[PDB]
Amino acid sequence: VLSEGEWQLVLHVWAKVEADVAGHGQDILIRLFKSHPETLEKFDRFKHLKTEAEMKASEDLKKHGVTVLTALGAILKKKGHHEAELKPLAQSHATKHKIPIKYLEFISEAIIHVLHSRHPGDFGADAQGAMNKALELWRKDIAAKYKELGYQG
Ligand code: HEM
Repeated sequence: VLSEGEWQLVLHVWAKVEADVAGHGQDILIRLFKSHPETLEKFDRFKHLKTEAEMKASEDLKKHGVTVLTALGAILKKKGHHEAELKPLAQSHATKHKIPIKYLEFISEAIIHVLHSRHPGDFGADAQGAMNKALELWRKDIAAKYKELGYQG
């Protein structure tokens, strides 16, 4: 469980993310694909992008980044009371896209990296710890929902 103060640190940084959702999302997906190239293979619509510049120019990757961050943000804002937000995400990600939890770990590392890179002054050790705990809670709860659907990834 996170403390109220941990939630507040999470939400304080997230408000900085919301000043430029698209740009944060591009930076996070690009970092994910740079750091863990296997993850790009799950995206039929993006795996043809061969260079960082092509990835930045891609309207569809940028749109997808906003979709991703909007969903994550809606989950974080519920401060752990996220069943209704999380269920549909678990359904698609378990049964259609087939995203293992290790891949959710990789995108969590990309989120942390981008947030620190863009907001170091609002993303020191206590705020990083709080964000890591919020993302761990989300991954724990998504894994339980994966198993309820029969997916052991
Ligand atoms: C913070 C973590 C993530 C969030 C909040 C998230 C959110 C979303 C949302 C909202 C969609 C659109 C609706 C749906 O199909 O569920 C989506 C689609 C998708 N996600 Fe994720 N996602 C996350 C992580 C990942 C990761 C790590 C992968 C792959 C390594 C992945 C692969 C996909 C694929 C392949 C689609 C369909 C893309 C398309 O063709 O339109 N997701 N995701």
